[PDB]
Amino acid sequence: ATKLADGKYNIAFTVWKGDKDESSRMNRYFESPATLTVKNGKQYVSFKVKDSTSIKSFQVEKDGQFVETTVLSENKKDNTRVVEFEVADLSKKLNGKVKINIPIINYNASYDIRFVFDGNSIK
Ligand code: HEM
Repeated sequence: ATKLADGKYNIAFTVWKGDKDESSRMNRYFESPATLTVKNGKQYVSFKVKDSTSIKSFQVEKDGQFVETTVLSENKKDNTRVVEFEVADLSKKLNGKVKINIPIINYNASYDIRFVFDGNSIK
């Protein structure tokens, strides 16, 4: 009654900071709306990642464990990539962590972020 039947959908997301509720800078890197692919009731979120060379790690939590996202495809001419992960409950705010490395300025950082999916946006 409540599930999404198998299919390739769209869903809008916004990225929030790890411990604060504020738009996250990742909103200018992670592109919405994400693609949403359903197979056997396995909900898969996938989207484009720009400036992909500086986002050298991107993980979201899976079953208590922060797990590194699955790159589906890359574009080296763009300096972007396409990543995928599963989200079982899209109501809950998805936890994620990104490591940002910008070698020339010696910027090496690791941040907490969270994804907020808009259910009413599915199509
Ligand atoms: C691809 C390039 C960059 C990305 C993706 C990035 C991303 C982020 C993220 C996600 C955060 C914390 C979470 C948030 O604000 O939503 C953050 C914090 C911050 N960033 Fe960057 N950043 C980049 C480059 C830079 C550069 C070049 C500087 C300065 C030269 C900078 C200065 C800062 C500062 C001062 C903070 C606050 C740190 C704290 O209070 O803990 N960022 N960045």
